[PDB]
Amino acid sequence: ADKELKFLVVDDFSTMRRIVRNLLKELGFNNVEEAEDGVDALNKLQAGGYGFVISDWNMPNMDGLELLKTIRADGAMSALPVLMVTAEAKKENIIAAAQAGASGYVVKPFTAATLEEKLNKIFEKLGM
Amino acid sequence: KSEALLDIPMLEQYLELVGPKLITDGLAVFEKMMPGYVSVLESNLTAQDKKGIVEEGHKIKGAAGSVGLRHLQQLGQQIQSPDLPAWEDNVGEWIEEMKEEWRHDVEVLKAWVAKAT
Repeated sequence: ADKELKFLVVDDFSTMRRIVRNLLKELGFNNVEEAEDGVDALNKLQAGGYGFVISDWNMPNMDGLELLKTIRADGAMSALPVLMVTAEAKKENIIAAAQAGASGYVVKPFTAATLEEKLNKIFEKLGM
Repeated sequence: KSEALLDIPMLEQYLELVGPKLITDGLAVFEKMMPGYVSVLESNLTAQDKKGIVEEGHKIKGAAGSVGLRHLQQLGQQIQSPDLPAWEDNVGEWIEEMKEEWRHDVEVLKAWVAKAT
């Protein structure tokens, strides 16, 4: 897609950010800002300009599922692509995400190969 | 993730012998003292008082440990250990992380205690 596309990596403080930020730099994307949780994220998102969200599921103040929900509700950014990247592989977690309108799901641990395919899949489907 | 946050082996023992009262009572004290602690931490960081940071870390590590909040205890373990390689570069993030999740951790603990009993 476009190289100037703005991403927001929502992850408290684990290895997810260093991994994802790096894999994104490799695919060509350099415009990447990070957040610690749903709250911080929503604030940063109000500034506008963002075109893609990548987030964990378990974070304090607001988990990934609530953030997902909050994003879909808000009309100004109801279509913003959101990709969940979490350890949670149960039946409840995946269905919740599908119902809420997740763009995609990636289970941890994952490999660079997968994350790149999950991104490139969503890029086609949406036409970025 | 509830296992990476709590010291389950310790808590299950507490429940068997004594009961939940001591944990909740102790957690009650922690919830009151904690806000003060992080504030003092934050201060010493900007002021760059090395001994300050280390000392307060030792206090939170103990405070958290006694009530079974494993990740906090661990996060305090690192802050009070300035001999660790690249302590200076990574210490600030461990503090911002302490400030970010302490309340959530407390919540996950109360929750587990209820369900447990």
